[PDB]
Amino acid sequence: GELYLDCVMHDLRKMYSEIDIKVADPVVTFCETVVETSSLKCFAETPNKKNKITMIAEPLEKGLAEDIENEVVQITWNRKKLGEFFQTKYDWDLLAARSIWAFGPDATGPNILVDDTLPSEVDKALLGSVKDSIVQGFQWGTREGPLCDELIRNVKFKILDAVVAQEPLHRGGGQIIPTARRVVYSAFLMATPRL
Amino acid sequence: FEPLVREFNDINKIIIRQPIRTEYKIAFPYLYNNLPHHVHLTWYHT
Repeated sequence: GELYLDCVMHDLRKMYSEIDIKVADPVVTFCETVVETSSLKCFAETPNKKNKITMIAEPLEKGLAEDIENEVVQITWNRKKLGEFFQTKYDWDLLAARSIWAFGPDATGPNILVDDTLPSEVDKALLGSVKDSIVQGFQWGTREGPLCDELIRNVKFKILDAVVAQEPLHRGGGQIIPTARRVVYSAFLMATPRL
Repeated sequence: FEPLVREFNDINKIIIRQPIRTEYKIAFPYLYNNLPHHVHLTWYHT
């Protein structure tokens, strides 16, 4: 607050650094959000056309985001017990209850990541090889910030088609991480950004 | 009284939301001024 920064500027000037310092007017930090389901979804690939990611964005509810901020919806337990908590608190779907991957910008963030492509997610050995790269792009891009490098509050990202080529073994993760970042950008920016 | 002394502050980069009321320079002297020399601290609340 005001008195805190007044005191630290007194401390900075008098105790350690005697240098005159130009100081502008204080501004707050901002965040970002999305309030509606996505439009006609974007799918984007790497520069070498191998692997695509299909992701929509629709907001997880207020209670969902505030309870993930209260660590009670943490995925560190069994997937089944996490799904049971989603069921008993929000009338969540069972098929979407055992498919959630990660959270977001830190260990407990205001985002969530869901997969539901039941005909096409039978390809599990080829999906889980890049699932961790989707997480490594997801967390990093949600702590980056598209518009002015702020944070992203209360947005659900949901993947609806996974097209990844057969045995990449060097291309896959390293190219899908900026690809997951870019499809995060597209699904955030396309239908309803808010501050 | 009489004066005792006698690309950063761009006006396209500063949100003038509330006008800086002048009493802030007394109430919080370091945070709202540059070069506060021979400044005195204030007892502010009982």
